[PDB]
Amino acid sequence: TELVQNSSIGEICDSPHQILDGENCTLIDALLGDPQCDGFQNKKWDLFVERSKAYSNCYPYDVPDYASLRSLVASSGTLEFNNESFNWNGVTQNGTSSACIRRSNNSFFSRLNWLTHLNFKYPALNVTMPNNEQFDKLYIWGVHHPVTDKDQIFLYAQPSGRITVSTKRSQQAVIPNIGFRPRIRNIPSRISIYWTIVKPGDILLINSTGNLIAPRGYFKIRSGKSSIMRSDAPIGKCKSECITPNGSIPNDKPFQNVNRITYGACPRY
Amino acid sequence: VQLVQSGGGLVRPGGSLRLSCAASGFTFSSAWMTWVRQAPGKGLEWVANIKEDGSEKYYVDSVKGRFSISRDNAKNSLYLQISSLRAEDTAVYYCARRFVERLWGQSKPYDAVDIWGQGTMVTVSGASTKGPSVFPLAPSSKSTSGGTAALGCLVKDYFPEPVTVSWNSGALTSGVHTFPAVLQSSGLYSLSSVVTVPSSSLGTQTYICNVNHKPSNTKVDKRVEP
Amino acid sequence: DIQMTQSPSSLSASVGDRVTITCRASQSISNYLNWYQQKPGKAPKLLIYVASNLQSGVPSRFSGSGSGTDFALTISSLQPEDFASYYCQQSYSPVTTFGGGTKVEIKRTVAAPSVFIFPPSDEQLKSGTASVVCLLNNFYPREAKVQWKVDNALQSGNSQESVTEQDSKDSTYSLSSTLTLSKADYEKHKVYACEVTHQGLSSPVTKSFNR
Ligand SMILES: *[C@@H]1O[C@H](CO)[C@@H](O[C@@H]2O[C@H](CO)[C@@H](O[C@@H]3O[C@H](CO)[C@@H](O)[C@H](O)[C@@H]3O)[C@H](O)[C@H]2NC(C)=O)[C@H](O)[C@H]1NC(C)=O
Ligand SMILES: *[C@@H]1O[C@H](CO)[C@@H](O[C@@H]2O[C@H](CO)[C@@H](O[C@@H]3O[C@H](CO)[C@@H](O)[C@H](O)[C@@H]3O)[C@H](O)[C@H]2NC(C)=O)[C@H](O)[C@H]1NC(C)=O
Ligand SMILES: *[C@@H]1O[C@H](CO)[C@@H](O)[C@H](O)[C@H]1NC(C)=O
Repeated sequence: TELVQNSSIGEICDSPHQILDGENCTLIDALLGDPQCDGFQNKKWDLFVERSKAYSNCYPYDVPDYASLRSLVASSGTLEFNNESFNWNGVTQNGTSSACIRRSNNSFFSRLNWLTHLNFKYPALNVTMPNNEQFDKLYIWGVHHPVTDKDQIFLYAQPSGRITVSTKRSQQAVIPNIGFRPRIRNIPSRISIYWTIVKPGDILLINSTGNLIAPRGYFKIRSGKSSIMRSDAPIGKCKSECITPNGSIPNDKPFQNVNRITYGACPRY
Repeated sequence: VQLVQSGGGLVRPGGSLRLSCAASGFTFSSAWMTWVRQAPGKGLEWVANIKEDGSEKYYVDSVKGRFSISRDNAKNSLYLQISSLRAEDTAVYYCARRFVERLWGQSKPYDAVDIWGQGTMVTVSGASTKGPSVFPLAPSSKSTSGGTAALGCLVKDYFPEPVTVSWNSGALTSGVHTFPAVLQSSGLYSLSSVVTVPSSSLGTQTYICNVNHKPSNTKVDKRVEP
Repeated sequence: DIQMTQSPSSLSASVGDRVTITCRASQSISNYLNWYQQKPGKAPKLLIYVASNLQSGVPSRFSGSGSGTDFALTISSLQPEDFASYYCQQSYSPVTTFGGGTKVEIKRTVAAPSVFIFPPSDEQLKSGTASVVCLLNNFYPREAKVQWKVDNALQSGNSQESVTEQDSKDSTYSLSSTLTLSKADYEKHKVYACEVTHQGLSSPVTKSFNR
């Protein structure tokens, strides 16, 4: 008696559950398109393991609602991205920066489009996207916060940018905050990443007079079985139904004093 | 853009004093604001935090119940009420704009100073204010080397220092050494400011140091003459 | 709640050396570190944000690193204008404290001093006080001794001296020792000498004066 399976193998088994190791990448960096995370595009997982050594190496960005985005993206278990063609007439696309490097060249997030002025005219943008697919879509966009009024004017030809992302159930409006703020990766400007769920039969509406980090499409979202886990335990070649941040564990004994965080069929401590 | 302070000086221990810090060049009502001090010759020390809305206030443990930070968002000014002054409160209290934000959707946000003021001296002791007696340093013979001469002004017997010495209203600047104040046994301070000029331009070039002592309303313009 | 410890308190390196400053604390802070630089007698300057990110006007030779509890500020090629007291800020919830400073000195070239003596002014001698000033200009190392001699008699307990913070250009130091005597005690003598001892001088130099 008193058998609670008090030991772990120290590693995580890649079977039967399809394990995906983020390594130097977090879920959000691979979600956005950080150059170092380009190998993660359109890839599926049953469990996604974030590492403590992960870091960002693109443009400094914040995600205000970081927890729910990270959870619900991992719940669907897929990074499958479907490019959509928005009608961005009158603006300049494919904005690049020096802090975000692809293949020895300046670039930006792979799934985001950084819109600037076209011949110093940045018109009032009104794009409507229908989503007639039988499934909830996930759109990811952002708001650029220039450091000075000079950059605001040189980037968008508009002193007071405004952004309104709307659906038939929600409406999101963001105002950029220009300010003298320190550098991050040698960049004083910053971006705030936001998301919007578009249910089937509901049209996506986006109004933006400036500072719009435009989306390039959507992700397939669903409250599935897959999940995410923070763990530094290496991924090994073995088979185990139960997985914890401390490693994989046999599910034979009824309880488990290893870790309150488990994935799969586990003995419920 | 920068900040400006005022409200510092000598106060008897146990007395009160009010520091003000006016702001300009940014949105004041949307940034955390701080007070930071350093004793003469010592390191820097945090004192107070105040939130953008003036709701959450944080103090270093040695000043709780004695200091009170405040701010006015309609205007652009900080305040640091300072009561029950102790001798170990003698320091140059700076004014920073330490803001904070999340950098990758983090639980707790990363902070740092936004900029610094210049700081006002807040000395505390049972003492009396008196202005300095500025005396010249004659660049006479044997006080001049073969190639270059040297002169200055002695600023002796004066209390709480912030003291300012300039040469010829700010014309002569290159090659000036304003020495830090030394507290002499009489409880008064004393420093000197020197400058090296060519050993050939002495009988035709006029040299006047401009000493100004704010706490005593004393500004003197003394001619340093060989 | 959470306190730091900087190492070392003060140091000395040469031009072009690689100097590092250690900055440790109690809890595990991870990225929540910032580095500062006080140009002598001035306000602090933002140096590094979040352990490693450099800022505006920060030369390329500076670099910060670390995570958790062990952090390092590194200068890859030390320079004359890097003379400053460096501080490292902790981004805890209240910014409790931030480390006691690290004072760096360029410390090079071993330059010899120049000495000048100054009599008390005529206007001061009427007020009943005499002040004899002696100047040590543009010397290095720090260490130097000023000796006052009244009628060739050693003087102690009646003189005071100050040293300028290190110059950002030629990097030397400057010192001014002042002797103060009452006008009644002053006129009892004639020969007042300033004896200066320093490494760059092969023998102590004495600037003197009469009356
Ligand atoms: C993850 O991020 C790091 C941090 O920038 C990348 O730089 C590489 O970091 C490793 C860490 O030790 C350096 O050493 C390497 O270690 C691995 C593991 O033992 C070893 O197999 C390699 O042969 C190498 O010694 C490495 O010099 C450094 N730079 C590189 C690899 O260009 C790293 O590339 C990122 N990816 C991985 C898989 O670490
Ligand atoms: C902005 O940057 C994106 C980055 O993906 C560009 O999208 C990709 O551009 C390449 C151009 O080499 C496209 O490849 C080829 O495009 C030609 C049309 O000129 C087409 O005939 C070929 O069959 C082939 O597709 C690629 O399709 C396109 N999309 C993806 C997902 O790679 C984009 O072109 C850049 N410019 C603009 C205005 O968006
Ligand atoms: C968005 O843009 C359209 C097109 O100009 C406009 O009719 C509408 O009022 C704007 N705002 C919202 C909330 O739809």
